[PDB]
This record gives sequence, C-alpha cells and structure tokens, in this order.
Amino acid sequence: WTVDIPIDQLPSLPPLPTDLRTRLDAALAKPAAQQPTWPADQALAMRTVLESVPPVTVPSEIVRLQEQLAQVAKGEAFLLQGGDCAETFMDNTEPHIRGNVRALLQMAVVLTYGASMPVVKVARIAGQYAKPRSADIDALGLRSYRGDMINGFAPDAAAREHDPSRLVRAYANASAAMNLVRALTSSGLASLHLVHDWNREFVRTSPAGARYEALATEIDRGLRFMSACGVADRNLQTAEIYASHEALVLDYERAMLRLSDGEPQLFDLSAHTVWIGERTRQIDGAHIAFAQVIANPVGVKLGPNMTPELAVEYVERLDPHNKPGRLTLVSRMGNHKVRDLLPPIVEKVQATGHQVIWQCDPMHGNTRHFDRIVDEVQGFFEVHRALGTHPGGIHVEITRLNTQQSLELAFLVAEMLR
Amino acid sequence: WTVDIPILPPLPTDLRTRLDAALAKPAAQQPTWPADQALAMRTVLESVPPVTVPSEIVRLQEQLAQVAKGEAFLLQGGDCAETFMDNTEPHIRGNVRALLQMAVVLTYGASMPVVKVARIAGQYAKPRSADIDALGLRSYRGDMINGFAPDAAAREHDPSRLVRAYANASAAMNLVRALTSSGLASLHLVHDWNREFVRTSPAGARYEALATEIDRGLRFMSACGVADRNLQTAEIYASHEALVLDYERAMLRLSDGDDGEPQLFDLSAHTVWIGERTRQIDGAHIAFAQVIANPVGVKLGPNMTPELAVEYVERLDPHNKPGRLTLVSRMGNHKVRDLLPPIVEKVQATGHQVIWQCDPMHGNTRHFDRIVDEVQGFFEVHRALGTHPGGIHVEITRLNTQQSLELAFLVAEMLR
Amino acid sequence: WTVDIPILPPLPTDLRTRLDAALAKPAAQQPTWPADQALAMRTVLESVPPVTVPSEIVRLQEQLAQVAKGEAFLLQGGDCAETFMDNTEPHIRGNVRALLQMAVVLTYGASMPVVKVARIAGQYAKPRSADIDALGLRSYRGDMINGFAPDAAAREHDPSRLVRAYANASAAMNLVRALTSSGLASLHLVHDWNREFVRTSPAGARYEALATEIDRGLRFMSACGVADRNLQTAEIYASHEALVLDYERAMLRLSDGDDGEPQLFDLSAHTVWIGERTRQIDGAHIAFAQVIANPVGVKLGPNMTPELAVEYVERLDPHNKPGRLTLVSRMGNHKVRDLLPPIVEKVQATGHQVIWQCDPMHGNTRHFDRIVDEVQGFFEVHRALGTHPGGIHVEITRLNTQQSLELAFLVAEMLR
Amino acid sequence: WTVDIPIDQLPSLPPLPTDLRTRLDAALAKPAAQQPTWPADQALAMRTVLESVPPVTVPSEIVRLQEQLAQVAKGEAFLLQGGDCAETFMDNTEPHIRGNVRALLQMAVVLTYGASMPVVKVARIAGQYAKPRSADIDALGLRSYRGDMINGFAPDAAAREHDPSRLVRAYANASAAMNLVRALTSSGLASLHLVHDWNREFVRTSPAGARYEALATEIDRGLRFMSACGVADRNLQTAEIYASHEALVLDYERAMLRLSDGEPQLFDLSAHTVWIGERTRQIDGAHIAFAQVIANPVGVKLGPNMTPELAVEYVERLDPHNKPGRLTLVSRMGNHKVRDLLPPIVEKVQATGHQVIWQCDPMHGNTRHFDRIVDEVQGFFEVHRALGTHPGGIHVEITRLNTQQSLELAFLVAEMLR
Amino acid sequence: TLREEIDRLDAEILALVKRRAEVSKAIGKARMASGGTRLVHSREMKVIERYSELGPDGKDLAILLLRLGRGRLGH
Amino acid sequence: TLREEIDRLDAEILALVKRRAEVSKAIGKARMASGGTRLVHSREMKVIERYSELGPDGKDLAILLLRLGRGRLGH
Amino acid sequence: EEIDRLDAEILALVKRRAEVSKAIGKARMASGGTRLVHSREMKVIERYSELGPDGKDLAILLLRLGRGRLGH
Amino acid sequence: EEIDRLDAEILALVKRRAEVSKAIGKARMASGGTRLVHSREMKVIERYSELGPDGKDLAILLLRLGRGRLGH
Repeated sequence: WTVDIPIDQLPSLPPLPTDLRTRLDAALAKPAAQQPTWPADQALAMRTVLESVPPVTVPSEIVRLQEQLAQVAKGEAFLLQGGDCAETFMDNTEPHIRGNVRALLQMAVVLTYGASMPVVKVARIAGQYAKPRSADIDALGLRSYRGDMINGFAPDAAAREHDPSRLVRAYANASAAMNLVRALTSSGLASLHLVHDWNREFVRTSPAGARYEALATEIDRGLRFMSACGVADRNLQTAEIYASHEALVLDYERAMLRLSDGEPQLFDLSAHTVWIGERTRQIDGAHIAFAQVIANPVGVKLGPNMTPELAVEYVERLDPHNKPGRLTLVSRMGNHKVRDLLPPIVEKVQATGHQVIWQCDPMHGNTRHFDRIVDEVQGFFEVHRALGTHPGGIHVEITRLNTQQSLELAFLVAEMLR
Repeated sequence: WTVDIPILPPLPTDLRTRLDAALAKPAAQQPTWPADQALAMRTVLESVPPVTVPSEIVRLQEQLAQVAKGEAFLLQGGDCAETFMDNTEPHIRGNVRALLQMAVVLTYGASMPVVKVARIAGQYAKPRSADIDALGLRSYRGDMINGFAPDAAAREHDPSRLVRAYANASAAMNLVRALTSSGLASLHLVHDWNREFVRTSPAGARYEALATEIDRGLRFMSACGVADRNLQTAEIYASHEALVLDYERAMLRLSDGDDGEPQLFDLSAHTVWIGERTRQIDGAHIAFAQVIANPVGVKLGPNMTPELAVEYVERLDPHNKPGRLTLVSRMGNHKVRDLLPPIVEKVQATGHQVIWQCDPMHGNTRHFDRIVDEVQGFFEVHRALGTHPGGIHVEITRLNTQQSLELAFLVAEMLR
Repeated sequence: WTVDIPILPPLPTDLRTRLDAALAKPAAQQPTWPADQALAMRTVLESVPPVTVPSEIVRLQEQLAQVAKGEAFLLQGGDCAETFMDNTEPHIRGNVRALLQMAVVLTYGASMPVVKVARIAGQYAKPRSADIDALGLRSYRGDMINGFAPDAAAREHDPSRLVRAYANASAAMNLVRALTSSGLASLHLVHDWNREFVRTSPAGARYEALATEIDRGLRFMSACGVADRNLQTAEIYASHEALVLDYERAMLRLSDGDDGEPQLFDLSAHTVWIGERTRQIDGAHIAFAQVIANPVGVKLGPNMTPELAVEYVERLDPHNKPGRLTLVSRMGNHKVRDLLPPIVEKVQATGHQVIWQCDPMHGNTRHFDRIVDEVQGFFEVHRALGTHPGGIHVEITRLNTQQSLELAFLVAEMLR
Repeated sequence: WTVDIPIDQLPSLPPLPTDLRTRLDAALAKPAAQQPTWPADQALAMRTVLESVPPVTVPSEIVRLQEQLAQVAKGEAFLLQGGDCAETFMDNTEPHIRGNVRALLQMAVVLTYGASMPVVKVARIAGQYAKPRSADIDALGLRSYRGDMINGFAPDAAAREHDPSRLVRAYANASAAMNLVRALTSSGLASLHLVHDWNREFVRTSPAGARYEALATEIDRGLRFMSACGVADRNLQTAEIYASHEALVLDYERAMLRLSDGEPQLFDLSAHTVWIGERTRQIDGAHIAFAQVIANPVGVKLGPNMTPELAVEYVERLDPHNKPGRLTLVSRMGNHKVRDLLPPIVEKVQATGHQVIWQCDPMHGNTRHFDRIVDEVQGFFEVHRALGTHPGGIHVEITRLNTQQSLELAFLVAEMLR
Repeated sequence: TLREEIDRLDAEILALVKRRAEVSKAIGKARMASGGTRLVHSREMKVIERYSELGPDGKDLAILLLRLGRGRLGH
Repeated sequence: TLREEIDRLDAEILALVKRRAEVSKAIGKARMASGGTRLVHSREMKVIERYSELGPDGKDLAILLLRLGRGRLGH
Repeated sequence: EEIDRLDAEILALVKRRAEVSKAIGKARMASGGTRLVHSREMKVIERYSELGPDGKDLAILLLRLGRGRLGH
Repeated sequence: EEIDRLDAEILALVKRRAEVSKAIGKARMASGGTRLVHSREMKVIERYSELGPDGKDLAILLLRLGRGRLGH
C-alpha cells in the first residue's frame, strides 16, 4: 500500500537574475553523465515546485564553512566527512540520524585530540539520495537502482522506473533530516564530555578495545582538565555539522539554487558542500560546469586513472580566484596504488600556487578489508609527510565500514595525526 | 501532480492506557475524513524525524517557569494562519524578523528576558463555528484539513494534508533554526529594522524616543565589551493550536522527561494551546494535554468562571510546575477589567503559578484602539492585584506587521 | 619614629647614552636636596617591586590608540594631590568608586568604551610658581618633596620622601587592583551609587532622566543574558605628573616593548604627563618622555602656538603611534573657543593622531559654570573641525566628588 | 650605610567595634610563645601606624578563598601551597617574586592535569618574614635571627636586636610584593599555555627530564586540544594566587585586623590565609585564640607528637560552626612515621563530622633528602586511600627543595593523584 | 527684564499645561462613560503633529502632554 | 467642545514655548556679549523647580524648555 | 638485584623483536601486502594481558618499535 | 615469525623483573628505607635509551610493574 500526496502547485517567487541564468543555461548545455531518464516536462514541473521551497541551508553557513575550509587548506585544521554510503527514505528516521550525528561527533573529538587542531565536521546527510551505476541492467535483470531521488530499491519493474516526483520527496526528507541535525547539534548530546563517554563505552565493550584504551583515557583526562580549568559546555562551540552529498541529479541541484552575495552569486542551498564523483567529472561536462558557477565549496573524486595534468585542470576550472579551501581533491586510489600515484598529482597541483584541501577517501578504491582501508589512509599520510604538504582530511562511508569500525579508524588516524 | 509514499517499540502500559482513554473522549472540531485513511497517514508520520526534540521542550519549560515567577515576559506571535502557499523563505524570514524586532523592544521595556514563541511550523488548522460558510461551501478549516479555494471539491477534508502539513512544518522549522543561528539574529542588526520602521512609518514620531533609547542601550552593551558571540544564540520556539488530534497523536514520541521517567512529548511543536471551542473540560483535547509533557496554554473567553479556571489549572498543572500552564485571556477590551480580576484572584489562591497571557485579538472605537485597550486593561488588572502580566499573544495578517511593531512599543511602555 | 633601610644589569649602550643626555638637560621645578642623599634613595628604589608592569602599559597604549582614532573616550581623574596622611582605604575606595561612577555615565553618553586613568599611586609632587608662599615659608611642593605643616623645618626638601612616596604608591596600587577585581566594581553596583546621588543631591532632578535611562540600559544588558563574570574585569590605570626626575629615573626598568626590542618603561605609573611649568622643549622632562615607552601627555595653556604644539607631537610621537601622545588643553573657558582651533588644525595636518583631552580646571561667573563652559567650548571646537573630543582630565578636592559626578552627567550629554 | 625613613605619624580611622575588641583582648591575654622582646610602647606605636594603612588583602577575596577551600575539603579540588621558606626584604624583588609566581603556576597546571580537578594556589608570600627558633643563642654566640619582621640576618649584635620598626618595613614589603603578584597574575604570563611552555623547557634541559617527558607531552596535548575546541585565554580564570604566611608575630597580625561582615567579623587583612606553626599551637595559647577570633581560613601544623585527641580539640576550637575548608590540618610527621601516626588522627577527626582539609607538609619532618620528601607525600596518599578520605593538598618550601626539584615533585604528585 | 518676562512666560505655560491636564482627563472620562477607550491612537498623533513646529523636541513635548493628560500606559 | 478647547489651549502653549525659546536665546547672547557663559547651572535648577508642580514630569518639561532655550550640550 | 642482568637481556630481546618485526613487514610488502595488519596487533596485545592492565601498553610499545609510528 | 617465542621470553623476563623489584622494595623497607628511590629510576631509564625515544616509556612501564603506581 502507498498513499498519494498531492504536490501543492504554489506561486512562484521572482526568477533568478537573467545574467546568472544565462551563465547557468550555458553550463547545463554541456553533456551530463548518469542522469535520470524521466521526461523533461515532468522534470520541469518538479523543479518549479522546488524553486520556491524553503532552502535546506543558508548562504551565511556556506560562507562560514568556506572560512573554516580555508584553515584546513592552510594546514591549520582537519576535515572529517562521513555518514551513510546512501541515505534511504525508509531509514530517514530519528534513531538513524541521531546515530550518525553521534558517530561523527565521536570521531571528531578523537581526531581533534590527535590533530591538535580544529576538525570541520561534514555529514553525508540530508541529500545523499542518488548514485551512478556502471550498468543500466542489474543481476536480477531489472533496471538498476539509482537511489531514492531517482527510483525504488524494491526488486520490481514499477519501482525501478525513474520517477520525477522523487525530487520533491527527496527535498522533504532532506529538510526534515536537516531540521533534526540542527536540533541535535544545539542540544546537550553534542557536549564534548557526553560525546566522549560514548567513546569510553566503545573501548569498554569492543573486542579491540584494549588497542584504543590508552588514547581514550588520555582524551578523557584532557576533557577533565578543560573542566577543571573552568571551561564549561556553556561557552564552547555549539557543535556545527555541515551537510553534503554528491551533486549527481542536476534537476535537483539546479532547482535548489538561490541568489546571495560582494557580487550576486548562485549558492546551491540543497547542501553546504557537494562533490562530483568519479563517473561524472568529465572536464567539459555539465557537473564540472555547474560546480564552476556555484559559490559553495566543492570536491572532486580523483581515482587511479587521474593524471597530474587533468588534476591541474580541475584546479584552474574550479578555483579560478585562488580561494583556499574552495576546492577539495579527494584521493581514492586503492591502498596498493596511493603511494605511487598520488605524489606526482600533489606535486603538480602544489606548483600551481593554489591551496586545495587534500582529502583521503580510503573506501572507493579498495589483505582484509579494514586493513586495506587503514593502509590507504596510512599511505596517504606517508605521501604528504614526504612532500611536506598537508594531509587535510578523510572521507568515510558508514554502512564498507560499520560504526564500530569507523570509530576504530578515527583512533588510528588520530595516531597518524600525531 | 502527486508524490507517492509506501506505508515501533510499545509505549509503557500506563501511557498507552492514558493516551487511549484521552482520545476516546469526545473531540470537537475534528476533520470528517475516513478512519482508515487517517490511520495510513498517521502511520507515515509515526516514523518521520520530529519537528522539535524533548531537550528543547524541557528548556522551554524552565524559561517559562521564570515567566510564571515574574522574572521574564512571554511574547507569542506570527501568522493568524500559516498556508502551504506562503510557506516560503521570504515569508518565514519576515515573521522571524518581526518577532525578533518586537522581542528586543519588549525586553528593554520589561527590563527582563523575553521568551519568543512563534505561531509557525504547524499553525495549519482552525476551528469554525459554522460548517457551511457565506458562499454555501463547507468551511475552510486550514490547510491541514481542506483547501481555501471557493469550490466544493477543494473543501472536502483530505487526510493527505496531514503529511503535507508535516512536510511544510519541518521545512519551515529547519529554516527558523538556520535563521536564528545566523548573524541577522544579532540584536543590533535586529533593532536597525526598528529604526528604519521609525523613519518610514507615519506614526514613527510616537516611537522615536524609545527606539533611540533602545539603540543607546545596545551601543552601551557593545561599549562595555559585549559581542554577539558572547550572547546566547536567538531561540524561537514553535507553537500552534493543538486542534487536529490525528496530527498531534501521530507526532507523539516517548522520551525521559524532567523527572527522569519516560514521558510522552508532542514533537510537532515546543508548546501548544487549546482554543475556546475545544477546551471542554472532559473532552479529548484537555485529556490529551494532560498526557503530554509539553508546556500548554488554554484560551479563556468572557464566559469563563473563576471556578472553571481553577479546574483547568488543577487538571493541567497537577504537580504544581511553574510555567507548565498558560492561561490566555481574551475577554474583549470592554470586559477584561471586570471579568479577569475574579479569575486571577481564585487561581492565585490555589498556590499554582500560571503564566497570565493577554490575547487582545479574539475578544475584539477603531480596531487598533480596542486591541491596545485590552492589553492596557490587562496590565491594570494585574497591577491592581499585584500579579504578573506575563505575556502577549498576537496574530499578524487583523493586525499587520507594522501595527504589531507599534503594539510592541506600546506594550514596552506599559511594562515600565 | 623612623624605619631603617640598608643601602643590577647594565642598560643597552644607546639607552644609557639617551637617558644620560636627557637628564643632563635643564630641569625646572626640582627639589633642592643633596645629590648624594638623592643617590642613596634612588639606589633603594632601583631594586623594589614596580608599581606597574610593561604588559599593562602596552595594553593601555592599545586602548588609547582606540581613543585617538575616535572609537573610545578617555576619563582621567582623582585627587588634585594625594597625601600620605589620606592614603587610606576609605579614601582610595572613594576615589575608585567616583571614577567608576563617572565612567559608566560617560560610556552610556559616548556610546563607546571609556578608558579610566586615576591620578593615584604617585601624585605626590607639584610645581610652584613661587618658592616662598604667603606665610613667608618655603612652598609646599607635595609629600614627595616636603611637608604641608606651616613651619620651616617641615618645608625643607627631604629626599627620604622619595622612598615614602613609593611605599605609599605601591600600597595604594595594591588596593586599587584588589578593588577593581572585586564584585563592587560591577557596573550595576556602581550605578546604584549614581542613583543614590540623584536621590540625595539638591541638583538630582537635573540628572534623574539620564540616570534612569542608564539603569534601564544595565537591566537590558542583564535581561539579554550578560552577567558580570562575562564582562572584562574593571581596569583603572595609574597616572601622575612626572615632576621629580629623581623618582621617575629610579623607577625605570628595561623590558621588551611593543616592537620587540628592549625599551625603558617608567614603572611608577602606566601613564604620566608633563605640566605647563616643566614642558620646556629642550628641557629634561620632555627629553625624559622621549626615552620612555609609556603613553604620555603634555599640558597646553593659553600661550601655546600651533607651531610649538606640532613640535611636541613630532618629538614625542616620532613613530606616529596613535595614543602614545595626549595633548591636554587648559585654556580657560573664555579663551578655548578662540585658541584651540588653530592648534588642532595644525596638529591634525601632520597626519599624527593625538588624543585631545580637556582639562577645564587649570585655566579657570561661578566656578562650576566656568569649568562646564570650557568643556562645552572644547566640544564645540572639535564638532566644528570634525575632530574627536577625546577625553577629560578632572581633579577632585576646586571640584568636589558630587560636582565631579554632575560634570560626568553634563559631559555625557555633550557626547550625545 | 643605611637610610632612616621617617614613619609618617598619621590620623587614626575609627577603632574596631568595642565588642570585637573585647573578644580580641581576652584572646590576647593568653600566653604567646616565640614573640619578639621589643618594648610594648614602641610596639604600640608601630601597631597604631599599621591600623590605618591600606590592607594587603580584602574581605571578598578571603570569602572567595573560603568557598574554594570548601571544595577542597569535599574532595572536589586540591590545595597547592608553596613558596619561599623565608622571605627576606633583600630578595623582595621583581625577579624573585616573578620566579615564585611562575613556579607555582607551573606546579599548578601539572597538578590540575593529574588531579582532574581545580587546584587552589596559595603562595608563601607577602608576609613570610618571621620564624620561631629553638634557642635564643645561635652558633656564632649571637641572639638568633628570627626573620626580617623581627631582626637582621647579618651576624652582628646591633642587627640582631628586635626592632619594632621592622613591623612597618614588613608591611611595606608585603604590600609591594602583593601589588606585583596581582599585576603578574592578571598578565599573559599567567596564561596556561605560556606557563606550560616553561614545563616543557624544564623537561628538555633537566637531567631527570626523560622521567617527566611523557606527562609533560600529555599535558601539552591537553592544552592544544582546549585551544582546538575554541577555548581562548580571553575567557579562562584569570589566575588567582592567594597570599599566606605563618601568623607568628601577633603585634603585626592584630594591627592588620579589619572589620567586615552577615554579622560584623574581624578579618586579618595581612594575608588571605595564615597558619599556626608547631611551636606556637598551644591549645590555650594566644595564637590558637587569635585564629579563633578571625574569619580567615586557617591551618595548624601537626607533628609526630600529635595525638588524635588534641587534633579533635583544634577542630572544635577552630571550626565551631562546621564550615568545610575553614580549617586545614597540615601533616608533617616524617616519611618514616607518617604511615603509622597519621591514620588514627585522620580517623578521629573524620568521626567528628567536620570537614577539614588534609594537607601534606613533607619538608618539616624530614635515604636521600628528595627521596624522603617524596616518600612522605607517597605515605600520605597511601593513608588517605586506605581510609577513603581526601588527600587534600601539599605545602612545600622552595629554597629543602630548589625550584627544579619542586617542579619534579609536582610531576610525581600528579602521578599520585591519578 | 527679559529674565523678568521668562518668569511670567513660565507661569503662563505652567498654568495652561495644568489646565490641559484637566481638560484631557475630562475628555477621557466622557469617552469612557460613553463606552469608548481611554487612549485613542489617532488623537495622540494629532497632538504630536501639532507641536512639530518646535522641531525634533516638539514630539517629546507632545508625548509629555499626553502623559499628563491620560497617565502612564499600563497603569 | 472640550476637544475644541484643547485645540486652542495647545495653540497658546505652542506660541508661548516659541516665545520662551526666543527670549531665552536673547538672554544667552546678552550674557555672552557681556563676557558671561551661555549655560548657568543655578538658573537651570530654577526652571526645573518652577515646573515641579506638574509632578515627576515637570522636570522633563523644564529640561525640554532649557533645550529649546540654549540648545544641545556639546553643540 | 639480579636485575641489571635481567634488564640487559630484555633489552637484547626487545631490540631483536624490532629487527624481526621489520623483516616481516618488508616480506609482506614485497609479496604485495599491507605493513600493518590489525588482527596481528590484537594478538600481540592479548599475549601480554597476563602482566595486568600494563600489558597492552607494553604490547603497543613493542608494536611501535616493530612497525614504526602510524602516519610516518 | 620467530617471534611469538621471542614474545614468550620477554614476557617471562618481565614477570621475573617484577618479582625481583618487589623483593628489593620489601628489603629496603624492612631495613628502614623508602620504597621509591629517584636515582635508581633514572638508571633504569638511561639503560633503555638505546631503543630510542620509546626506551624511557618501556623503562617507566617496567618501574610501574616493579614498584606499583604512585599514590597507591
């Protein structure tokens, strides 16, 4: 059983300025890989609804993130990006969102201690509802599942058809999630000492706990020292978790564009930051052109086929104003390749004079699974130490790694940061 | 055009019994849609992310306790009715700004904190005295129930509007949270709007002295070393009339309350009130209010007796928790001075500490003068009894935004 | 009765050369005691704990830079002359209270920070135009030099008074620090004294509106969540006229200054000034001021020319450091409007940024009206030129405490 | 060569209230050990000067110390008391005072980290100018040196005569010192991370540094974590160092009495807290009677001849209102005796229901010297662990122990506090 | 003699302001006796506009006259 | 008709206040021409005491009359 | 005080374990494997738990000498 | 992987050093001395500095097993 919810067809706000729309329209005339195959008129109808809904994020938050990412780029902070590999509407619930917020804050406190510098927390949340696929036919002979913004997971033909109403369903889920993320990060749950009590319960009940007990205890003593010196929860933070997803479905991202400033600029207000995946980063494609036109900080996934030359081209396209932290280059080479392939990319990019964030994705390129994940982050750190560059952050998927494992990874990366 | 949606641990035994008993009582003013369709929609809402969280409701209760004790003032206001159509960022931003503007004026005049409660993220249902309106159509009952369009088809009660109401509510709340933690919620940026109002209003000369005094107070704060980062982030709470019990029961969640035991919280809002037409003492709405942990209000009109007011207090604040209950006086300007004092005296003699809040709209010589006269009479009642004039409840549509600002200036004077 | 006292790394070569050259210049108004006895006393003072520390002087310089740039106001005041006899806790506490009271009023009126500089912990020497007074006795030159008693023996210049001055100064400073970090320095406790003054003064009705407005501003701060713990601890700086060069040179200490290189700081005070009778352009006092890192002031009377004022600025602020130099106008109320503008214009054209401070006492129809008229004329001069009226320098004895408070209210009005 | 400085004979302020003076006069009719032998009329003259001088401390600071000592007594903070064994007028200079302030702050940051709770910092400063002596004739055949408030150190007859003008000379030195202590504790010197940089320089250059490097590094990482979480110097503290000395010369202490409050009370404003030494703690003596009448927190030195019964008598005399932290009992048994002698004292006092502070003085009762000092603090901790009582603080003399050693001791006591 | 006029000119202002306070109170009672409201917003703006000729201070004088006329708001 | 009187009563107040502002300015010029000070503190207290009969608001009216008379302080 | 001899021995064995541990790391990497292997570090830690709560600290210190610091 | 045998040995020697160290502590205390002696802990630390910067950490851990935690 399903229920139909009428999409309230409501009055338009003023259009975006004609000049910015001309630029956007030129950008989106470029070919776009991995796009849903729904009819353009239905897509247009759904975009028109989304053009007037309240945004998920607001410009001042994106400007603030940019400033914090500038510090990461300059070697004075570390980026933690993490969360669900794929969000689903079915699991977009309070316990699931709370679990992810908790895990991110737990990772961040360990990483802050190890890094001795602030950690910017970016969730894969409130929009991670679309993925590419290598084949349009899966192992059951069905059209491939492309995420809940596009079609249904259920193994049947009707569910797998590309349904443009899922654009509006994605927005509703995204804004409801983000509302809860904001509520949670402003509560006492997000208190540093409450967050770390969970880390100590992890050490106490995990089979691998003895490996992390010394560091968990050291962190606890740091927090108690803070408190003994008169530092209260009352003053700190309050916790800031930013929203990100892969900018994949351009119908959604373009509908969520809003105007803000010194000059008028388009911000993508579906998220704070977005990235462009390995299969949609064509240099002359629509995704890269779109990232070019928006003010948001952006990331590009770089795999083993990456050349240092193409990497410099992303820098020149995506950071033309030389704004530190505006562009993040996300390495996902595989633990066996990262030590060979990343260094010449890093050297060439560093010689441009631009300040990107170097972030490690140890999942997408990868004896045992966890050991390979850890080995790629290790290899990533080794490359940056040798080159004198900043190992700027990690990008991890929780499902891949479960929550307990991602927490272990934070402890091991904390040790690497020392 | 439609979106398609394809359709949990048990309550403690006592909470289930009490919730069931409350909802079995007669409920006035309910939509007349089919129970099976209602159940499908409630089932969807039972698993969605909440609009508010328990820790915020407990914090509101603490802040409202200060109002009840005479140490803070309650400002409640916003749209008379939110509509899906106007649930847009410019509209939401305008309401947040107006409430913040009114709050800064009222804080200065009260010389004490102001609790800010918006009619927002849920104010989608209204009661009607008649089911057939002046056009011969079934009455518009708000966007949670039916459509405003003057045609029969649009007026049919549509249970899918429960889910639409939630989507609209959570989207608005998300933005309210974003806006209140942005730099535009800064007190000095907020009061620059009040100063623009004084410059451009035709009545501005009446308020300029006070707006200038406030500005000098702000600049003084800053000259003493107070920065925006040093202040508390602006807090706007969400409220609406708890009218549609299908919606409120679907948004119930279990959490540990202020005394540590598991309690039911209505997570559709921080606080809700029960209106004149649904406050039957043995009805579902009052019984429902008795099972939830949220702070609540009850509207009291000109037929209220001191004895019935005490009964509401004893049923709704049985543990004597200051701030849990607000009594919202709406008597009309010609009646408040005569009818409110006996109610206040009887309630005060119980030892319970309610918030006395003035609703100068619904009981009401030009219209603005009547609205101001009721609030004036409300302050006189409390001054004479030695009790606390605790707050105001205003609606913007009739009072427009400019008038609601003028009223804040006038009430700030009364608070002196 | 007497106490008995039984009698260091070298300065950088350049600082020794410069210090020696400054002190070899002619010094007006110096005590006439024997050099060998002076040397013994300076030797004692060379090893004592300082009255102030360099980090505080550097912080004062930063805060004075804000005054010079038009973003803060300087309040300087306290006893016309401190005496050993009245160097008691009630007297010191009274002065700290009065200065804090004046500062809160002036902050509110200025809508910007007020830097508080007391004449305290060292104001023990004064110049005299005549060496024989009206009783035929050698003139009393303050307790650092001789005694106030009208007899010849008490008027002899006594170099032991250098050590007594230090003991009195450090004891007073200790208490000033204790008092300014106590709860009584809280803004709201401070302004309760202003409100008592308005209640009990015969002129109170003139100031009640402003005192009430200030109180509402304070209560507003508090209603917005600002607590005393959240504010900056009250900072009162120590100043006196740098008159007796034996004392000032004995209190010099070497420390790294604002640019990192070793500098000489006079640690007898945070800031010092040079008076009308000792400001000879090629004399020891000005040359001494050129060697110390402390912020300094120079008194400018009615015979000041625009060209000589520029010369002081170029000698005393050679690195163009805003706030390093204060020019203290004391023209008399009948002359300030005519004589100050050419001085201000010429100095402003240099590109240096001095603090312009009004001393309405020493150039001056009842006496209070003349004092107020000079400050009034000072504000008019600056309003006309577009320059900053930067501060006031007042003395309590003649102006009493109640009058000095009234003057703060009147100047707060001028600052609006 | 000396210089005579006339004592300005200045006007009196109002006398203390007649009722409090009647109580004080009754107290001071009791016999007082170890008092200077100067003439009563000269003493009276000097006291009269001191009765009208600005105080060294103020009542609100003493009330605040009391509140902080109440937390020590309740097991929620730790007391660090330390400084010069004896202050001299000759060494009462900026470098010497700064050195002591620095050392105390250095010790306190290490101890806070180890304790995981606030440390109350009490200097032996601004008044520690008098000591008792066992014999009135020293090894040179001269009258014994009793400290600069009483006589001169110089080995000659004239210097050794008891000179009541030294009461006023002591005050001048005390107030000048306290002025500098206040200035220093309000500067950036007192910043936690600046203070600990000195600790790291200690580890780096001390021959015993390797013993303390792990803990110094751990503390550094705690501070950097604080800073990374957004905690600035701007908000913390500012540092509070309290003044103490042995209340020995009753002419000085009585002259420094001032009135404050709910009822009128005498505060000794020569210091924040004072103690009564082993040789002047006669239960029916003037020193204990004086401590009875003043509002200040007080301490009593307890040596190896102490009985549990006499210790309860001090509690009943000196804490009649049962105010936690008003009374500190300072153990100085010797490392060889502390484990045997302290426990029955602690048990009996604990059974009164009063809440004293238990503080260890490991100096005055004591293979090698440093090992004995450490062993007594160790023994002290062992006694409290076994009894379930709070090891409340330490009282150390810097000269005994030099500065480097006292810092080592803080690291070792920090480890004991874990 | 100009000082002598200001004395008379102040006595006359004081008398008229006293009279205005009575006449204003009287209109208040009359409007309330007839079922109207003490305060009427449009009338307060008329008094303020009436004193605008005095400059910026005119509106402050007006508001003061309204306070003598009705009373403090909330009381 | 009481409303009609308040209209007249306000016209007369406005006229006298305008006249007082002129006469006050004139005394100011005269005292300054003779070498005196614009403001005289004792005289301001006399004006304030003179309006005390109006109650607490009397002193506010007085200060307003002094502001129309001399001007703003500092200007 | 046997006991400097006992320290001279454990020092020699600790130095040797570092040599052997590095040799294992070069072997696994030369054959196409990861330097660190999580399950082997848990085994070294479980081995020393007989010493009490300080066992794991010794274990982790022996791992540090063998496979170096993480991130370097 | 010799190497579990190497771990089995150093474990045995570490356990034995704890036994001997306690026996020294009882001996010194029975003869009227202090449990801890600072100069001896410096000697144990200097002994292990050949292992590098982790030497002192091992040394201090061996002292902890021998003479227990400070304060307990």
